[PDB]
Amino acid sequence: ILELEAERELLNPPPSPLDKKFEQWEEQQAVEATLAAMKARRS
Amino acid sequence: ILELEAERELLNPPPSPLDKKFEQWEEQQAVEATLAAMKARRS
Amino acid sequence: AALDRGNEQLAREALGQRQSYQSHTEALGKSLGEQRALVEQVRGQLQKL
Amino acid sequence: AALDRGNEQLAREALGQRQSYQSHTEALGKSLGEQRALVEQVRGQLQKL
Amino acid sequence: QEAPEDLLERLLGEMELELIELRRALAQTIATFKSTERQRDAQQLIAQRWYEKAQAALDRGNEQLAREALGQRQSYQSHTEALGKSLGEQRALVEQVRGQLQKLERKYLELKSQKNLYLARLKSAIAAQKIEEIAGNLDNASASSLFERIETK
Amino acid sequence: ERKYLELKSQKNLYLARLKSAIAAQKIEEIAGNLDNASASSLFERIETK
Repeated sequence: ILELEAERELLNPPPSPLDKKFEQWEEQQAVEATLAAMKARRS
Repeated sequence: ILELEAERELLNPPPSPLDKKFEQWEEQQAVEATLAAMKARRS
Repeated sequence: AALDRGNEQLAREALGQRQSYQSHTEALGKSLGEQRALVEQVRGQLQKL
Repeated sequence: AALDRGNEQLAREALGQRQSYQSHTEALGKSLGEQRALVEQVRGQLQKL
Repeated sequence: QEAPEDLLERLLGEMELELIELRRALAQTIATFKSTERQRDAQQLIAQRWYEKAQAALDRGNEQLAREALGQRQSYQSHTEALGKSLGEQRALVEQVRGQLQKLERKYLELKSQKNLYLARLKSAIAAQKIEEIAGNLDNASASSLFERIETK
Repeated sequence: ERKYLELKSQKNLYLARLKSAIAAQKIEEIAGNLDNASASSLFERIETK
């Protein structure tokens, strides 16, 4: 199983820890920015 | 029986505990809001 | 008839029962509204036709 | 419906759920926009043709 | 060699058969997962029946009998702990494998969506060239034989 | 006897993983056929055509 599991890991390289950090970073901005209007729209 | 019961659970995923919380939360609002008029209409 | 004379408890369950029908009511209402544009469109096709 | 009455916490998760759909929405939107120039081009080919 | 356009339909079909195979395989995992849960519950009930018996023993000062009762419960308790840890471990597995599948199905239909779009272009291009070469037969450079040759005749 | 059923319990769990893994690889290699590096022949070759 580990043999096959590793085989794919080669063919589909995992996303770098970098873009993981940025996607998490950027995503938190959209929710806060998007939520910012609502918390001000109907405060 | 458990084999078949689980088979459906895959094909029709259960509603998340999230929407369960919100539907219960929102539903309590309609009954109270709807009942609010009656308790004030014919107090 | 329920909360009159101060029997509010019974009224609570009554409206809760209504809510199940209310949910089914809303879905049909939106479904009914959607179909109207369709039948008007198809008849208009035929009348031009 | 969430952050009304000060229940901001629930709203946070709700928008987070929307973001997954939002990402899929953006990809389709750009894909939809791209295809329009193609169909206009190919029809224009045929009309001249 | 076969036309790769035909392979496009057949290749997706093969992947469809496997998706249901994974589908049935996952259920087998869940079915066993539930069964292990029940066995833990039954044994602790036996231990509880021994504890509820111990909820009858040392009363009135018959402590000796209670001692043996809990000792009996300990054998079930040891088996209970192993299943509990085993049950906890499996939960992350089933969540992981389902998450794999859920991400997986989306990737399928997305590929299927692009399948027809590129087939349309190929039909367009083949439907595009096969005429203009015939229009090329009526070339203005006299390479034509249908049109200029008859005029010279 | 306890040792027997315990072994039998683990039997199916590891068989499930093997079916998962084999059911896991045989698709992504087909997804690999649509690789973005032009190693594909089904998708990029037709476009170049």
